[PDB]
Amino acid sequence: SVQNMMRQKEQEHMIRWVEKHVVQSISAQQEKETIAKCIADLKLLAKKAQAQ
Amino acid sequence: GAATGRIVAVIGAVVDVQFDEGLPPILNALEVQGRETRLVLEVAQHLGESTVRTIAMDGTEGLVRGQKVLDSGAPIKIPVGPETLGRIMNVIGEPIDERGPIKTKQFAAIHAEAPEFMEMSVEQEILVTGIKVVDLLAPYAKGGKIGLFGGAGVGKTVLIMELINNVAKAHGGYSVFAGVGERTREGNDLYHEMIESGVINLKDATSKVALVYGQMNEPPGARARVALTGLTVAEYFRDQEGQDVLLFIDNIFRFTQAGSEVSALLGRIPSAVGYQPTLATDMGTMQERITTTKKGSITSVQAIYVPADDLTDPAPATTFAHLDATTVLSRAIAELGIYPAVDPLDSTSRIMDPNIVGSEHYDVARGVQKILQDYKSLQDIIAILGMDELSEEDKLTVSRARKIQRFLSQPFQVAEVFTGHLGKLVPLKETIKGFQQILAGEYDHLPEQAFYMVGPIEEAVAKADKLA
Amino acid sequence: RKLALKAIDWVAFGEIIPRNQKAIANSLKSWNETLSTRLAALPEKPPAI
Amino acid sequence: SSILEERILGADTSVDLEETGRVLSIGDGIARVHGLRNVQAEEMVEFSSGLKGMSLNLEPDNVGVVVFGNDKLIKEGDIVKRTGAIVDVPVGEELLGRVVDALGNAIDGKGPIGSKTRRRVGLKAPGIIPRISVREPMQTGIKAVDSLVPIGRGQRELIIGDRQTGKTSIAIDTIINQKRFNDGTDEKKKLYCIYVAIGQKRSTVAQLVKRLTDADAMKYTIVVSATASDAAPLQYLAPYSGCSMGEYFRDNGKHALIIYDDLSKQAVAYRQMSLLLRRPPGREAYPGDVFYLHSRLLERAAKMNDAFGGGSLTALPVIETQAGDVSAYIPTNVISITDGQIFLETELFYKGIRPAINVGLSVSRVGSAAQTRAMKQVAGTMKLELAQYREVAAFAQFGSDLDAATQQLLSRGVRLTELLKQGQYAPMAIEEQVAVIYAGVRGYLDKLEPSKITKFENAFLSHVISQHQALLGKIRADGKISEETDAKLKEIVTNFLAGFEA
Amino acid sequence: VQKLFVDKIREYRTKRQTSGGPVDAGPEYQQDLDRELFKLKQMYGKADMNTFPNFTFEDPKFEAVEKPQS
Ligand SMILES: Nc1ncnc2c1ncn2[C@@H]1O[C@H](COP(=O)(O)OP(=O)(O)OP(=O)(O)O)[C@@H](O)[C@H]1O
Ligand SMILES: Nc1ncnc2c1ncn2[C@@H]1O[C@H](COP(=O)(O)OP(=O)(O)O)[C@@H](O)[C@H]1O
Ligand SMILES: [Mg+2]
Ligand SMILES: [Mg+2]
Repeated sequence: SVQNMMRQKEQEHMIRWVEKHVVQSISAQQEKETIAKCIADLKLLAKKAQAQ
Repeated sequence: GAATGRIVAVIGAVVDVQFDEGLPPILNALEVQGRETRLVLEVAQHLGESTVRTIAMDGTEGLVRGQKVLDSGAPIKIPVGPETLGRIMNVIGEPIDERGPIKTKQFAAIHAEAPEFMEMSVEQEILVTGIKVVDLLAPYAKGGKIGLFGGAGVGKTVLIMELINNVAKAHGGYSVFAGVGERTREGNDLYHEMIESGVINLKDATSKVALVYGQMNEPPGARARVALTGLTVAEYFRDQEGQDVLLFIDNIFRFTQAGSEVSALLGRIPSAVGYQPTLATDMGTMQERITTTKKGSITSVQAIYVPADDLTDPAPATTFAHLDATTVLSRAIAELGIYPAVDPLDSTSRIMDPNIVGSEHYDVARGVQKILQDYKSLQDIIAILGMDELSEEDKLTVSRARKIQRFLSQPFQVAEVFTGHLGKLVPLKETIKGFQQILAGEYDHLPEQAFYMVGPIEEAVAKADKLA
Repeated sequence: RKLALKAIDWVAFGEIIPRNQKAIANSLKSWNETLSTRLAALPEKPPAI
Repeated sequence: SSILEERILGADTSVDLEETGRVLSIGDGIARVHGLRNVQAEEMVEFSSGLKGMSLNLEPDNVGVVVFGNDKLIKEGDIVKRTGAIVDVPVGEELLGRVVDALGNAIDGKGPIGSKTRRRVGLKAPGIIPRISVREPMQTGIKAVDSLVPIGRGQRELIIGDRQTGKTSIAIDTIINQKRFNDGTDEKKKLYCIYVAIGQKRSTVAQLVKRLTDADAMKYTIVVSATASDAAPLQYLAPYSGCSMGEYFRDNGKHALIIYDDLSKQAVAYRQMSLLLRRPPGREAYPGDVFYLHSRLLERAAKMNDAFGGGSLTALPVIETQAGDVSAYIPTNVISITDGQIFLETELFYKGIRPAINVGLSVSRVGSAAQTRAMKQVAGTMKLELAQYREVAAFAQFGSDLDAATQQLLSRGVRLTELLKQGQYAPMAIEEQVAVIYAGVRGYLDKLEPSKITKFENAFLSHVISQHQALLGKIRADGKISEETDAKLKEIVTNFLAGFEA
Repeated sequence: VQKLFVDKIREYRTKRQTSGGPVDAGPEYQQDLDRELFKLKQMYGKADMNTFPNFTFEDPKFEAVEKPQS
């Protein structure tokens, strides 16, 4: 009952560390966003093609 | 300055306000600019095309249309911490004791969710109080909700001034009191009776109780939210400090009476006898946070009002599913003089059980309800015909169940100033022993005026010794 | 499973007839009833480790 | 840790065009949505934050939507999406031994339930051809129920009464008592159970899973739970979801049982949810179709014929009434859907009859009288000997003396009344019931005292399970109490009565 | 969003570089894991690591019955 409770307190902290650190890492990028837009065009170009 | 708004319509305590960009999410706070005091508006609805409808915490007189309104960014937050003890607050958490500000390191929002399923604690015990009607027939627990149902003028707060005088003295952890919609001179005599008796310490940090107050002079957007304020100062002392806190609420009906006074003006069709359509979802969101959990333990005692002496009214009769113990008081009992006027037939528990309360106690419990029911089931015949047309066995559940009714009335400690009689505390083991000597039939020669308003059973034979 | 049987001895065993010693047998069978099934759930073996 | 990383590589980030309706208002749970052209009625719509909802009203301008959750993350101007499915819950035997919420997500924390098939909450009751009559018994282990008011398998029986009289305990001794069939060998004597908790606080439902796990009762039940903190469209959806896990069993062969605790809290979740949609109130502000609300529920409790599977689905709806008045609006609408009732009172509970069953009024369409063969012998005569008692035993004031005439019959009732009392969470068997009922009606107790029969019972019952195990196995196997089996029991009661009190 | 698929694994590997439990506990994780470690022992009991059961039981003393007879 001590082995399980110290796993639970450790588990929630491990999740929030990966989660709160990715907020600044996605915010800082400025060159890959232009890469991200052309694939977002190509996904929409792929998206309307399967409809009609 | 996230957003700026202008008052558009004002009906009583439901101010309408139009924004232009940046609509506030529901249950934010809005700050009305251009007043002498603080006026905080809390968003309730979203009426379409950039317009919200709010409920105000203080008075709305003197507002004009176009008057600016500013957006906070967060709900009503209050300062919480260990410096809150010995201080009185209001609905928005400002010191109304005129002793200066409350300086804590953290702040707690008024609105938070409920605990999950897997954070509940099932362990039950018995909290012995010192009252015969509650120890014998309907024992309280250590970590469970308690209700005290009663009309107007029966004793729901003299009974709650005893469970402070007997439990909050011998408690080791902290304590929290809340006043929701009851009168203000009674909220003054709890300050000048906890300063005198060492519970409030004005000079250093050795105080035990916190206080939170919204009384029966406020607008009904304040009485509907003062009960979620004392409920938040009694959660920091549970989850983040880890104590064993009491919580006394009087009165919790006015959370609901003053919620059907602002529900007509929000645009809602009414349900039965006049109440709001959402009577029993807002109650199950306030009561689902007052719990014992795996991180602490709150021992609730709530006083509940029944309107016009009716227990089938929708506001009392939906509180019953949220309790553990129950102490239904009565009016016609208290016309006889039996005080505390507890109904022995209507009061329950979940720990009255032969394995928990002990198999000797459980048989004096169920065996004294059996003799009490059989006195009720002959009141048709005794009232019309007479006592003198009964058998000889049923003149011995009548004379033994009038010695038992009188031996449930106890003089309280808080009631010495009324009648001039010493308040008596009995222990648990001297009530079980003292009712087995009325059920077996050892005192069948003593009169019934000797079992009345005495403490332990040896005073009954002493009062019988006096009259001769 | 170390356990003993007995004979049917309930009828006249309270009729021991001492010098007015009715409580000697009326307490004797009273110990006999509770001790029987309770020591049966002791006598055989302990459960798995 | 390897568990978090393997959960994130299995995630599918699929993207497609939705169908989308801007929000125009949000207050008290109702979200009038502009847009949403091709939406169905009763379709499940999904808000942006992760919430879920069901579009009830269709209208030319707006579309009324109620929320399964909380309405404070939703702001005017949001986005409502289209799933494309009328509202459905998972189903199977894989939910067995869990506590789940009203849409099939686990609130116990043992993990994701692995379920494969999904079944609607709005399906239809079967008609006239695929049923059959009620052949089998359903044993509760209560002795006032099994002898006097029996309940077949496939019969809707209503437990009605006040608050704090025994309505939950009656339906939890029934959950416990089927432990003996579920570890047995035949697949047609089992009874898989289901409990639906509506409007109950979590410090009662997390405490009932404790009482159902020391006795190992939880290995064959499911608990669908919609607490009092939930959204009012989640207390409305709960019995239609719990009843649809019952019909995995019944539509595949087995036998199920379902308790609605209670159904006076599935009505005030319909009164509130459908007043804020601007629907005009009826009586006591209830809607027009509260009778249609309960009736389309309580008719799925079928008993199929043997060319479909032969499975059954009992139902035990609980109803709380105010001040013991049975002529209210929601009581009388559900008395006249169920085959029989069990009237629990308060003056029975307090005088001492516990379980407090009014055996005078607890009528039952007997279910083709599938009591059982041996209980018919001893409780056939018991039913008449108790009925003879109740006509004549209500004076409390005596003046004349007729011991040869009346006082013999009323001495047979108090020996059979105090026999009928029981404890709590210790339910008997049927052949342990035939033995103790044999000794009451055959005159073998009129020389006791009535204050000693509850003491006489446990000393008798411990003697027969210990010393007479091969006796009771011929009642359970052969069904009937045979004439040579009548012979062997004639000594055992009298041999024990010769040495009971000594 | 496989560009987000790589970016939550790569900042999970940074969490796998650990020395003493929490990375940013400070006074937070040290107080909470010590408050919870008491509560699994407070209402539970005082128990050491390996101590066996040490006790002793005494049975009922068999008294005799005096009986002048015949
Ligand atoms: N067989 C029994 N004999 C004696 N007492 C019982 C028995 N069954 C239950 N009780 C007691 O009666 C009380 C009420 O039982 P129960 O909680 O089932 O009532 P209820 O009407 O379901 O309560 P609620 O009104 O909260 O739903 C409990 O304290 C329980 O211990
Ligand atoms: N234990 C008691 N002994 C004597 N009188 C009592 C007792 N309890 C209540 N009373 C009387 O009943 C009244 C109850 O009013 P109070 O308890 O103050 O508020 P409420 O109207 O909410 O009950 C008291 O003023 C007192 O006169
Ligand atoms: Mg008062
Ligand atoms: Mg119940």
